[PDB]
Amino acid sequence: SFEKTPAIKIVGNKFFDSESGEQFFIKGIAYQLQRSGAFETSYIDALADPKICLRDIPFLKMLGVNTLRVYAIDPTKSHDICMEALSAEGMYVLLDLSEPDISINRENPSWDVHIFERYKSVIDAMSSFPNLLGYFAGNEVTNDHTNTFASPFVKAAIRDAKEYISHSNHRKIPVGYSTNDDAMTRDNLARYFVCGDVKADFYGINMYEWCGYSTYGTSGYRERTKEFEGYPIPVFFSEFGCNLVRPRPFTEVSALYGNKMSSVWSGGLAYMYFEEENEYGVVKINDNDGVDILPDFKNLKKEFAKADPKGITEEEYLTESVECPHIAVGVWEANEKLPETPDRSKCACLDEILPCEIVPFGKYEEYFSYLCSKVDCSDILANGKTGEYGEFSDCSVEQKLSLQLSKYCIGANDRHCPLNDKNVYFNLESLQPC
Ligand SMILES: OC[C@H]1O[C@@H](O[C@@H]2[C@@H](O)[C@H](O[C@@H]3[C@@H](O)[C@H](n4cc(COCc5ccccc5)nn4)O[C@H](CO)[C@H]3O)O[C@H](CO)[C@H]2O)[C@H](O)[C@@H](O)[C@@H]1O
Ligand SMILES: OC[C@H]1O[C@@H](O[C@@H]2[C@@H](O)[C@H](O[C@@H]3[C@@H](O)[C@H](O)O[C@H](CO)[C@H]3O)O[C@H](CO)[C@H]2O)[C@H](O)[C@@H](O)[C@@H]1O
Repeated sequence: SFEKTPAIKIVGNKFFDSESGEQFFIKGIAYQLQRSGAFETSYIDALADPKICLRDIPFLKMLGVNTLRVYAIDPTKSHDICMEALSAEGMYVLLDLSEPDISINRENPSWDVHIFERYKSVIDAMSSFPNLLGYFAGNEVTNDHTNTFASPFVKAAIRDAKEYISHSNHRKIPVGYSTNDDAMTRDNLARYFVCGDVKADFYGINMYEWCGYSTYGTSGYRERTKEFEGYPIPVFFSEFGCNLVRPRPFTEVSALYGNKMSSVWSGGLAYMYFEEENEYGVVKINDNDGVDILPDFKNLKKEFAKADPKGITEEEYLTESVECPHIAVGVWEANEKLPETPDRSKCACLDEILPCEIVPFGKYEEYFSYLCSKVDCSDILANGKTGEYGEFSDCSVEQKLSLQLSKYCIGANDRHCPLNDKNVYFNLESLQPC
């Protein structure tokens, strides 16, 4: 049963409970365990392990949260036990689609079949749960003025995740984005993710401006609130909780759910539940795997308990595309033109028909540098500044390298692929006459 968590929907720039019609405010906390050859995932999935999640939900109940942010799940595992247990306490989940080893690389951005398959796998694993609030299609991909050209790839991912969900039988769970708070890029990022024909469904900011006993005016919260007034999609703090002054008083919570900010922001999520040698936890898991409550816990609890955001209703709220930021060198370099939807069938054709292949199972930079001096690699390049995306730039890195290696076609016709490496092999399927 999911009776205590009706699905949340979006109308305009606010979240609403689909049954009651009351505005939904996120009162959240991040919930994600870390690890301190390859028979286990690098990330830990607490929502796939009942002994972990059922230990912590009682403490999450005491905190008074209605939402968790989860950064990584293992889509091959079941999550029904933990998601139902969360639902029984009225708790929702915001979930990143990416994971540390399968994300849009801000240093070399691509939007390809490998990353898209990850996103699809998470969507298909988690979309049956009414308490899945929303998906993040990226987290702080562009994070300063040197990598703004990564953002078109994130917008493509938003578009394609939304389209995949639309064409599925699933509930149309919204897909948004989580950004950082770099002064020189933040305004352009916010506009970019609602500009043109593709829009984020909601916008999370990882917000650490309020440290210690600050105020609405002095923290920067007032200027942020004025900046986001009239923003066309729901906006909230996807992280908060500056730890400069400890124990964290969390007095930002009073501002966030007060009358000035509650008309603009849809709440936020504290970072985070677990203490991981970083002074950001509200609990520490001891050597006996038990929960030890830390000094921050009582302050966050008291602040969430006192918070009482005066929202509006769905019916009372109900009673011209925005221009993308212009390009300026060294400032904003995200083209409005987005890469195409990654095509698994076209890229799977390369696995079938190419004479020379390379298995995945340092070498990429060396072999791309080598091969792209011998053949034209334009067809696998993707440029988010200029909006030029090669025909096969949506294929996996190994497919891309295999294409260039095959482009063999020297013309010896002797099944000897022109690259010395154990991962290189001649594909016998290429001989069989998409
Ligand atoms: O796309 C982009 C990239 O994404 C990286 O992967 C990120 C990965 O870096 C990110 O890590 C977050 C991480 O960003 C987040 N976090 C929060 C904090 C608190 O920050 C305090 C702080 C705040 C401001 C200033 C100083 C300090 N520190 N880390 O913590 C959670 C849980 O502990 C981590 O899962 O999680 C995302 C979702 O799983 C991944 O997509 C990739 O590794 C990579 O190649 C790819 O360029
Ligand atoms: O500079 C790049 C960096 O920006 C970070 O966001 C900053 C905030 O960290 C900063 O917060 C200040 C507090 O640290 C300080 O104690 O109080 C003052 C107000 O009295 C705060 O301004 O504020 C600036 C301007 O709003 C933000 O840009 C990002 O979190 C980080 O991702 C980025 O690398």
